[PDB]
Amino acid sequence: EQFVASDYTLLGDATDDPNGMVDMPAGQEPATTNAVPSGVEYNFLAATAGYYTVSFAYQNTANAAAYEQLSINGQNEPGVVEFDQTSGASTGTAYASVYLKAGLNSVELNNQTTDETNGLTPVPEDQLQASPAFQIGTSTVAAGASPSQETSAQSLAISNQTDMQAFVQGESMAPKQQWTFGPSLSELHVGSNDELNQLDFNAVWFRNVTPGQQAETYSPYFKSNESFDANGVLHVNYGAYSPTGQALPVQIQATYANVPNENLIVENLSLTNQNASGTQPLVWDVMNATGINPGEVSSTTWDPTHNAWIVTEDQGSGKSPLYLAIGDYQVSNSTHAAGVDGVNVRGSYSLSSGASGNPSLNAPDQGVIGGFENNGTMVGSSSGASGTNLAVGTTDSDVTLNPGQTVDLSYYLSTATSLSQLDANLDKYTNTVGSTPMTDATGASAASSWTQQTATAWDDTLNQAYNLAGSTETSGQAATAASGQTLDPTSSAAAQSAYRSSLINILQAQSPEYGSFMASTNPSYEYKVWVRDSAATAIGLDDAGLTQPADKFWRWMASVEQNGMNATYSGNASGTFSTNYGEFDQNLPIGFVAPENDSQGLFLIGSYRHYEQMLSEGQTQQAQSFISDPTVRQALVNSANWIQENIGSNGLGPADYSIWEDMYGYHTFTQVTYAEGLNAASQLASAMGEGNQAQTWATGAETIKDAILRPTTASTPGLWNAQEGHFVEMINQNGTIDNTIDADTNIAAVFGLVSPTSIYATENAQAVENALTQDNFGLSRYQNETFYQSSQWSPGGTYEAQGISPSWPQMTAYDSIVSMDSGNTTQANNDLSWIEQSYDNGGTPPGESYDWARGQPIESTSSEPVTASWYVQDLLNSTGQTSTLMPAITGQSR
Amino acid sequence: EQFVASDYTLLGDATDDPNGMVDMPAGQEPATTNAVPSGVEYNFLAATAGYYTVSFAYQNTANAAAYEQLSINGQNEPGVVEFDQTSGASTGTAYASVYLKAGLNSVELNNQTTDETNGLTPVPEDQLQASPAFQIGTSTVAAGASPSQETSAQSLAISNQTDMQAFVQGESMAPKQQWTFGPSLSELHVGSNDELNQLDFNAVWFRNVTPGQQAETYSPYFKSNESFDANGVLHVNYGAYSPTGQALPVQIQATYANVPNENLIVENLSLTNQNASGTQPLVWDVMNATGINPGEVSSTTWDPTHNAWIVTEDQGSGKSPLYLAIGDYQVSNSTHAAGVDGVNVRGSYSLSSGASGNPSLNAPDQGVIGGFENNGTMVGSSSGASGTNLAVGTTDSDVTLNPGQTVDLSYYLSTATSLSQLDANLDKYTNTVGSTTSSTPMTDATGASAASSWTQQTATAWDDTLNQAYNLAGSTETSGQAATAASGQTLDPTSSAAAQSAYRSSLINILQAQSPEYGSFMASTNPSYEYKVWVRDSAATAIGLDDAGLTQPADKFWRWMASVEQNGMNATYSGNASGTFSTNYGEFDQNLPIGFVAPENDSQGLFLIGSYRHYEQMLSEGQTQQAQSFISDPTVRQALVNSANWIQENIGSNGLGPADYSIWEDMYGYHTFTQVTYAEGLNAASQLASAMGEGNQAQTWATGAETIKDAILRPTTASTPGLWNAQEGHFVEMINQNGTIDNTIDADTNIAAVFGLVSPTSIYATENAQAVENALTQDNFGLSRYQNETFYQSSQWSPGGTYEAQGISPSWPQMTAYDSIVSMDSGNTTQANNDLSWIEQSYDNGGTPPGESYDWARGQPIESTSSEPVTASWYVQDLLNSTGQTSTLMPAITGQS
Ligand SMILES: C[C@H]1O[C@H](O[C@H]2[C@H](O)[C@@H](O)[C@@H](O[C@H]3[C@H](O)[C@@H](O)[C@@H](O)O[C@@H]3CO)O[C@@H]2CO)[C@H](O)[C@@H](O)[C@@H]1N[C@H]1C=C(CO)[C@@H](O)[C@H](O)[C@H]1O
Ligand SMILES: C[C@H]1O[C@H](O[C@H]2[C@H](O)[C@@H](O)[C@@H](O[C@H]3[C@H](O)[C@@H](O)[C@@H](O)O[C@@H]3CO)O[C@@H]2CO)[C@H](O)[C@@H](O)[C@@H]1N[C@H]1C=C(CO)[C@@H](O)[C@H](O)[C@H]1O
Repeated sequence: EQFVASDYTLLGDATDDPNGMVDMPAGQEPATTNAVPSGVEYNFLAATAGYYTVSFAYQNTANAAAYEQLSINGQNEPGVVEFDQTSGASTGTAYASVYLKAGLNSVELNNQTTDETNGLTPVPEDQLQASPAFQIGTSTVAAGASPSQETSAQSLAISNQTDMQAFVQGESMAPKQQWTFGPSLSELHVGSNDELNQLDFNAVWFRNVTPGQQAETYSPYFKSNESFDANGVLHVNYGAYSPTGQALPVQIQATYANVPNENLIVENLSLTNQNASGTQPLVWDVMNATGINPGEVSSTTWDPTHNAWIVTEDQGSGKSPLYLAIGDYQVSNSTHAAGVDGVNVRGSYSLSSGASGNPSLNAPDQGVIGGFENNGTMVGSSSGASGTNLAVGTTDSDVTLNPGQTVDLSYYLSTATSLSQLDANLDKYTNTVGSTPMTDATGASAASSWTQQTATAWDDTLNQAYNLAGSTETSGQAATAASGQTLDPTSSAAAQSAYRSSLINILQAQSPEYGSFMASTNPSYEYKVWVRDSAATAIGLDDAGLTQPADKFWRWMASVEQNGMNATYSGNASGTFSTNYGEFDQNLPIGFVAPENDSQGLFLIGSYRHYEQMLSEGQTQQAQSFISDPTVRQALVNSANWIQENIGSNGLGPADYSIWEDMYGYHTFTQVTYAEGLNAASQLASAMGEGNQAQTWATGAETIKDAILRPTTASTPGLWNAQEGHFVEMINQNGTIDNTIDADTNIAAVFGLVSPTSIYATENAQAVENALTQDNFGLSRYQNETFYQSSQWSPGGTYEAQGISPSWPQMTAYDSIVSMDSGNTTQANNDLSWIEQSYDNGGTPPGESYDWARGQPIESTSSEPVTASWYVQDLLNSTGQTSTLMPAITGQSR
Repeated sequence: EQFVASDYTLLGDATDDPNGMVDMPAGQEPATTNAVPSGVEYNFLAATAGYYTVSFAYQNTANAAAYEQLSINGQNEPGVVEFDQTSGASTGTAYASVYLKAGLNSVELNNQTTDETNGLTPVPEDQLQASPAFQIGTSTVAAGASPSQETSAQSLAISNQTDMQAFVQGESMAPKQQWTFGPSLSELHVGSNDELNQLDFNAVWFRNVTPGQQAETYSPYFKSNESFDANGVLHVNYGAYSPTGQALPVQIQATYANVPNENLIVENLSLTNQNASGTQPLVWDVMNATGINPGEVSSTTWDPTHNAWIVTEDQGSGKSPLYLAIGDYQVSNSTHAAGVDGVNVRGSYSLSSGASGNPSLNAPDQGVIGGFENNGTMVGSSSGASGTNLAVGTTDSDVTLNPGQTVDLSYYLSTATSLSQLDANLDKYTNTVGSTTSSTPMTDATGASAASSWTQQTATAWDDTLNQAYNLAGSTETSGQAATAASGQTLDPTSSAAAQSAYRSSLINILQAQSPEYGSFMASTNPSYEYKVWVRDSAATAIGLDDAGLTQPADKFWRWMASVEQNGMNATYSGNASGTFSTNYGEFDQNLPIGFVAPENDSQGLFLIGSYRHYEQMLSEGQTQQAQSFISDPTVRQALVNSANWIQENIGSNGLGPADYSIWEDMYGYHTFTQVTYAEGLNAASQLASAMGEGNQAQTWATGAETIKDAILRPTTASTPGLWNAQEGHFVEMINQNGTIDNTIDADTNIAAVFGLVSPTSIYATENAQAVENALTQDNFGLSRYQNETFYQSSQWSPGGTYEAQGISPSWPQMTAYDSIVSMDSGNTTQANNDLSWIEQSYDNGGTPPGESYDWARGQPIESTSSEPVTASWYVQDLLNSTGQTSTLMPAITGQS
């Protein structure tokens, strides 16, 4: 439904504008005598309760963001709606996802931004007070949740599925990041030497040289968002120039295309003059500049044929050098320079200083970048250069930007282990896909063709995945009901976007060499592999029918299992895993919290489900290949024997730190993975040539199950509080009960260790919903828990989440799964809508957490593949395309 | 269910105490690195969703209140739980009413007091940071809502039902009150000269003179609560001495008994040493001191027979003086002094200064009070004194207070128009009830018994009055009228203890706020609203009394309202023509119109509706002579007919009556609320037509009622707009002066369904009810008047000062009551009962009906207009409607008969 300006009730100093829009006044409503909110209100009739997206068309030509409080039914929504500076004469759209009641809902936008959680404002108070006067037009209310507008992922990886990962990062990746620089392509990891970051940065500078205007270089100090399209191409949308607070009158968009089964990254910059029709055309110079890893002694010569710098970069002791081409698809207006930066790009401007002034005006006229920042002329050699701190650049000059007419400028990166291979690459990548000196025409077409090939290649990969039942997806595998299930199609556009975004994001975060997943695409978690996260990630890919990349992961996990050579206790014996591994090595264990004994079970569960999934898709050769692989078979058997042998006299396996990694004891979560691990082992027994062990493992699975379900008040305590109707966190080392309600205890019902309709499942689910809910359907891990809030361990800095016990989409996912399975589809669908609005700008799966105080996903660990997986498991479970359930544990082998 | 200390999960620096209780740490959780909440948590299984009372046994031996954030299911409840200083070795109980979900609920108390609404903390930040270390014991979760613990009424009236009203007031009656002094009996209005406040104050000073301790006078600068018991006796419970922040080791309680059909006010002070058994007994001196109205030239002589100061107080030009006796029921150890205060009792200590020090230590050794404050010896004459600024006092000395042994000290007030009548009064009131006239000297024995007997007679007399009211169906009330269903209805009994307390408290509070001379109700018992009579409030109040079967005090009101109707002799427009009422009248005059917001045209209709319901109620109770007397009284009959003719004649071209300011008094236009009163007014007139000797007018008025009803229900999009938004499914606030629609959703539009102008099951009723619930709900079942409304918050008009309510659009129990009535009538009893529970926790400390508003940000009723009889009435209408003992519905408007 559409609400035009004339449908609004005006409040306070909100006035009608002669131009038909509404004038919103500057500033925050003070707590003074007769103070009233200024803004707009209207009423919307909701046919059914649930999530709707509320949008406002607006203009903001000031050099600061405006903030308004969204209020539904007189209740201030978490956080404030941000109205960012709009380019030239363009109209922006601000939007929020809100839970509406059935029937009439009041929708109000006002300057009452004065509420606090935990003594904090959702954005700094000084920015709420500096909120400038701006204009709003039409409001829209549409059915369905939308991703967070205000919070974007600020670090994402692009993979070629073979040997090359690049990271594209905004100017700030976490609140606590003191340095500012971006957006940029800042990391490059290639198979030949995967640990090494080949680059310092590859980034784009813009210079206005419009006749009659003050010439000025805009360096990479922009607010930005970034997200994948449906076809695996990464989009970066530029906002305000942070140092001046200006929306430049040109809209800047960049796409990065890492071409699968090639060695090419295409960068496409779209420049659109957003000034009114008939205004003086703008003229811009654009520099694409690359700093090589400063420590690596490197040399470069110009290649005039391919219009590229050819770099030889040393790789350290005893390793062959890497050869890189950094090219410019524009020829006629292109100049080139090699030498030094001439500036510290990460020491020129800090976001903390606000609109402190364009740092380009302070740059000395030295180096490739200093020169361009200073007067638009790169300083250095047009032939070549050599040393540490090597920099190269290409400038495209006198680019005419007419009102409303998009101009594309493209650049490229290729790597090879030999100059001869790089030259062959360059002949390929400076021409169209099918297809000597490159022209403006052949360059433009090459960039287009290879960008399109990226899209085609990712489409062919994602066509191995199931179509979402009821969606407009047709090119994938036929939507099929899983065992036990009935198809339950969804027409939800939000579900289709999130499903697609989730799959592409999981695959782009997978090591192309090794098959291990980055737990987070943000360096806050050091790109480390958590074996739990990756296992749970692969379970999701299998559910989605993506058995190939899943298979690559399961075989990797088998290969890195600890064989017990250096065993000192059960936690690192045969059949166990390191909590962490490196993302850029075949097998580099990294010391972290230990023991975590959930990985054994999840390995068995996921491998079992992977085997069965391949059989379900008729991939019988691939299934037989997997289960008969000596490494997989031995790894699975060792893990099974570990759980079986380490069952104690109380029927529980060893104490651990488990999923939250924060307390030692007999955790319900890990105990469930033990029981279901042995269940999985029993199921696989015959196929692993271990038929005689099937009954032992089935008995083991029942023994641990019976221990979990045993009352806490029994003579030998179990993990079930019968008095309160919920699982406990854990039994402590000394036999006392940690009675804390933990949303992760829904894992019992998720795997079907208890039936989802059992008293155990329904009572536990109700306890968790009752005690751990924030923002309607956000579930906390447990109460009085400060990770992302006060905790020093908070990866993005303290109070990134302001509300204690932040909401975790993974926990909301468990609730949705258990709710769906027990016939409560209302709760299941509300949960899915909630997870969809926990996603970041442009539909990127978020990190671990969501600040229920601010209505914002956490930036610092966006994006987290395991979160994407749990959404996919949740959604496909709700359409009956998967069942998260394992076979019932009975103590009988099949 | 009970949760002992050992059932708690301890958080942060909360520790087990060797003594079996839990040590809660000092201070507020800061916003610093690794900061964690300190406190306790446990889980409670609720069989059914709804309101429960959560209690904590505790001790606080510091000289500051402790505050904790109550958190249910990880959601901070509105405001903070206050843990006040505990006397000696006593154990206190802190409690909150909370909505629980079906199944498991987490109950947590912690120091995370850092949340803000509208940039404000629910108590001053410095007090949250100063929250001292204290100990908690057992927690209790009990089914049902309880009144607000933290907020008390701070001004209540006691009536003798004939000719005397006294006001008993705490040290502060509103946040904006800059002066501090109380508790006291501060106002006294007698029938002979009702406008005049006879007193400055009558108050009690306490002096510790315990051997071996530093002697010190505690003046009336105490935190206190006050509420009526079931029998119309007013209780004042003393808290901390504000100037030192100390809970004195003696628990002080005062009862005030204004004896009906007499001229006596008894003050009973209960002193209970709360120190441990076997500790040194304490010794106290107690002064009861009275300042006369300072402006009135007065004289006093001592009466040693009755042990009282006899005051002659001038009344102004052309009026005979009033005679007062201020007496001491203690004769042994009594001294007496007359003269001047010697101090400004309202300029000695301010609450704003915090624990600034005992102001008694700064008092000069001058005057009755200065002297007692200074060294325990009143300064003045033991014979008499004369002038302006007259003060008198009696001190009772060497009162021994043993651990746990309550000692009663009693004082008295009597007034008369002649010294001869005062002497007769004094013989009566210094002896036990039904004593033969004795003018012999009062002794310690006769005094103690007199105080007791006259206090008991107050209880008996109010019991006889309230026994004319219906027993609440399903309650333990038996001494009242038999619980009866209203015609066509079935009894729906309630075993709710909360309902019984609130019902009883509501009735006694309404009657204690009625003018004994005139029958008009004070809109508020708090001077913020100048004790003015709002004719709407009083009409709606009387409707509630009639529902409760209290037809006598209702009848006294309806006859008064008839008598003060404007006859139109000086009419300048429709708003003050024949059949209209002044928005305000004086509470201390027969007929003193007071200029306020005008016109308000809702009073005409409410007069007709309430008079109709009053007539029918008397018939229902077999009071046929009283019914016939009422409807045939020339004043009542003419007043009703004039109001009916006013509504009929003033129906405009759109079928709506004249524009007005209506119930909220804040906007001019064609308000749905007032239009409903027009339509139902004519309905009432039609019903009464034959009994008023106006049978020929019955059909005209019935047609009028239908005409206005049809206009209300006419769509806003019709060529001539009505008040029904068909697109959005709700009534609009009003049509504006210029014919535009004010589309604002207003909870008062539920009045249509309350009176049955639309059936409660109609699409109109259910859609409007849903719109109001959806848009105007705070704190689960609190309903705002309308959105973006700053009365009690930012508004300069806020009677208790700005931001008394921190949350914009405060919750109004009257609006929650309408929702409960409409919900019950449409079969949604869950919503109806949740609403009743919500109103019950909107009541003030000790079960006093609140004022108009409740701050949904702080979980506290507003102090500044506590208590408001109309709020009490709407709860009574709501409750009796839910038990089927009344129906708020009028006969269906059809246009027939
Ligand atoms: C990522 C992780 O962050 C937090 O973990 C911290 C631990 O709780 C601390 O106790 C501390 O562990 C250190 C030991 O104290 C020290 O003695 C030594 O053994 O080194 C340990 C590692 O530093 O420091 C940890 C932070 O580094 C937080 O408590 C925990 O919940 C977080 N875990 C989540 C993250 C991921 C990765 O995506 C998931 O795999 C988990 O399931 C999440 O729970
Ligand atoms: C008690 C009443 O207080 C508030 O009313 C204020 C009005 O909103 C203002 O308009 C202003 O009225 C003045 C006029 O502006 C002026 O032209 C002249 O007519 O004098 C008027 C007298 O001051 O000031 C008013 C306060 O003085 C508030 O808006 C309103 O809602 C309040 N009414 C409630 C109080 C009672 C008393 O129990 C009930 O009868 C009503 O139902 C409540 O609505």
